Amino acid sequence: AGDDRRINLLVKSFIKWCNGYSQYQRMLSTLSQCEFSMGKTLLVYDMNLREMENYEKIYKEIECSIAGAHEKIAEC
Amino acid sequence: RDYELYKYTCQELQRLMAEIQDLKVAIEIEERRIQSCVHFMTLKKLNRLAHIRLKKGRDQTHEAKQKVDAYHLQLQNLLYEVMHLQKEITKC
Amino acid sequence: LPEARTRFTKSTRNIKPLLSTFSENEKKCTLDQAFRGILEEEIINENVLAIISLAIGGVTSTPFVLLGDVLDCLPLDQCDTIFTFVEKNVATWKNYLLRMCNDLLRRLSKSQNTVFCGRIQLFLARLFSIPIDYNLYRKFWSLQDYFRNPVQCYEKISWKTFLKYSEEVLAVFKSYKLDDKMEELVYFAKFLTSEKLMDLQLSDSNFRRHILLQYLILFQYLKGNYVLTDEQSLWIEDTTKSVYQLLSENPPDGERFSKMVEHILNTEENWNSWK
Repeated sequence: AGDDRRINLLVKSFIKWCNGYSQYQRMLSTLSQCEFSMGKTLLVYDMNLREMENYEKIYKEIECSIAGAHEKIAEC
Repeated sequence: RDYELYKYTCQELQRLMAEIQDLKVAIEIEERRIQSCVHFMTLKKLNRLAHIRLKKGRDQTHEAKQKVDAYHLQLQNLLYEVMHLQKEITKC
Repeated sequence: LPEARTRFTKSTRNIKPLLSTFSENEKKCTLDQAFRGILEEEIINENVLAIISLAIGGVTSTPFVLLGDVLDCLPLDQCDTIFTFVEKNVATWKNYLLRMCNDLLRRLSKSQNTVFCGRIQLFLARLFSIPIDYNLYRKFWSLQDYFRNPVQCYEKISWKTFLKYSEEVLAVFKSYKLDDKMEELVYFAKFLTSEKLMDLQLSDSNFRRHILLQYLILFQYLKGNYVLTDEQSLWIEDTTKSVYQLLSENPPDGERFSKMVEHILNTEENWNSWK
């Protein structure tokens, strides 16, 4: 929820400058930080999808190991 | 496409703050303030959508992780049974 | 102002040219945003991430945040490689380390990553059909639930059920009599609470050692409101003298193991006297 507080600080700095070049630099810096956070969120989403694919890959391997283990039980 | 619209609204807000910095008239300042406020509202809506999508993906990973843990627990039970039967036949 | 950040990213793209063309708070902020952009571009594309982190450590709260971002962007194995890199590059280094470790411990699975959970906790410590007897099953794992909560052994009814169940289980342990050179001819971490097995565990000696040690740890804890009946204390002493005899009856080296248990429990009393 820190992006909402960053947006509130950006809106406060915009209202303060609207009523001064250092505040312009601060607005550009907060804009770039919000861009970096929005770029981060999609990478987190893609990482979650890759972990889902990895879990669904491991599940069938555990199925195959159980299928071998039953045969080992019968032979023993 | 959501990230492209995000960066496009950021370019809009950069153009508006460059307009204010070059202008530094009340009607132009009010128009720039209204368009910038529309930009801030779009950015907040996009942030809400991003956090909702991230929480959905996190829960969707967590359920599959729980199921993999349970199925691995059954595999551990069966491997303990195999190991005990093998130790018993090497005893016998 | 974007000319400055493009100048810094051209300075990065290796360490000497970056340190030369990097040449004050806003300059360091643009440097940090440049490292954020470069690490984002390299996450979009492992080892190069470690190269950039070494460069940031050569320059220098920015590497904490950047390691947090890279650990939040990579799935499983690359986080393990980065955690090996963190264990190698300590350099005595706060709150962001705790946040990274807490998010890792929340993200893991504890079935295939128990070793990695142990490594994270070491890092945090370094910083700071077949016929089945169902009755024995139910009584045994109810005793296990009593072991997991030692506070419950102070009421009347719960203590009476503990007396009955523990005496029945120790009767089974006395009456089975394993008497085992079989061991002369993957690690199971938790107990396997399965109805179907229940007899391959009673034929083992390690399982009996775990249960008798768990009894001894509970009895050493109860010796340290919260009053005890003298009859309960006599029962504790009788069962303690029986459990030491049962540990002496384990076939691999019961007497040496019992002496080890005695000395370790005495030192546990000495340790509990401090705290």
